[PDB]
Amino acid sequence: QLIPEGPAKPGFLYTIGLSNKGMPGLYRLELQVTKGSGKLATSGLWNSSSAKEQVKIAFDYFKANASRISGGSKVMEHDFHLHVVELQNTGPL
Amino acid sequence: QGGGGLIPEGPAKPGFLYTIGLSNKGMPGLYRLELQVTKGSGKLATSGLWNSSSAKEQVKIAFDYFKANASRISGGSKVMEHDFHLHVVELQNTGPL
Repeated sequence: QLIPEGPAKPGFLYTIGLSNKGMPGLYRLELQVTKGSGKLATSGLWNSSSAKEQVKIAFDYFKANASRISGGSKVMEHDFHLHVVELQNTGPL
Repeated sequence: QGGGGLIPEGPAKPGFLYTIGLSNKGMPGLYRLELQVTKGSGKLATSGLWNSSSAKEQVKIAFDYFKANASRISGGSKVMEHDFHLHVVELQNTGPL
């Protein structure tokens, strides 16, 4: 057992960014959503505090601006687990 | 009909609201905005504006913002498939808003 055709499972995306070494790298982010209390779980972040805090600010904005995007879905009623998988062994994002 | 009873107690029907504005004479006045929504092509129709050109420009600006921000508000309702008519009712007779 990089990006297959067709829509992947929802919550799964690919982002690109310069690594700690400045080289571009492609990472795939996977989100699992269950019924919960708005908890945020993180994994695969290369234990990097910067990415952890970036995701924290993002989820803060998501809670603050949920009604504009979701059209009524409550973020606080679901728990989210987000994981990072590097596709090109370039380095941490 | 009524007369006085400016804002009745209880829930109004959807599309009807009340605002307060500075008319052409500068004295604050109450107005009622009534929106009639039917199946259509997103066309906007106006009535009760005292033929004020600035008021019609305001209506056009508001409907343009509604079209640009339909997704951020309705979350799936299509404005392009429904026509709206806005009627302005002046309940204190201060002047056009």
